[PDB]
Amino acid sequence: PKQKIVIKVSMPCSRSKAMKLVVMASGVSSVEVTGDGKDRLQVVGDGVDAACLVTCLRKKIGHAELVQVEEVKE
Amino acid sequence: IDLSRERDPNFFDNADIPVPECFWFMFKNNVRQDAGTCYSSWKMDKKVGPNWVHIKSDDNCNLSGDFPPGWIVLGKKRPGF
Repeated sequence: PKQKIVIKVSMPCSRSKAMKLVVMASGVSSVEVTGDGKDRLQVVGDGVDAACLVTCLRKKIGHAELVQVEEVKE
Repeated sequence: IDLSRERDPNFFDNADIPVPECFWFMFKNNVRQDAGTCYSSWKMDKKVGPNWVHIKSDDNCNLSGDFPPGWIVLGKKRPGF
């Protein structure tokens, strides 16, 4: 049931912190920085709660928004 | 728009899952806004400007969906796939 979600996050230093917050969440297997602006977190996992992640990233880092959801093709 | 002139997306192929076969490039009024990866013969949901779009990929990474006016997302097969 694996999922790829991408979350755009305002990360102008803090990227460290955002990545730490995501890689610790339940279900998350990996997080890496992607995108032309190096501001999209590409999050891979099983049972990942996007809403929760977006919410925490807003609280702790700055603006966050979910921009891509793709089921992992096996 | 010639995708042969577009620099690769800033991708990260996670080693724990299959490598996606497509590059996608998003444009507003023909100017590139962002780019990434997606699977061929598949589907994704993507935020395209103000709207969520359900984007289908074919076996050659041709992408289809209901894009908002001004916006497009174009696909191409990655080298060697």
